[PDB]
Amino acid sequence: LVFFAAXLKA
Amino acid sequence: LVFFAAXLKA
Amino acid sequence: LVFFAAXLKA
Amino acid sequence: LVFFAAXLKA
Repeated sequence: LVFFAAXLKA
Repeated sequence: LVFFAAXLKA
Repeated sequence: LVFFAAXLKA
Repeated sequence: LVFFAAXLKA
């Protein structure tokens, strides 16, 4: 999973 | 939250 | 996968 | 990122 909310887990 | 995992929750 | 960073794919 | 998939990366 790519996540951003201001920064991978995919 | 902006996410991508294959597409806003922020 | 349950995810949160501000919101399931598990 | 707070996550749970059974346990922070944020």
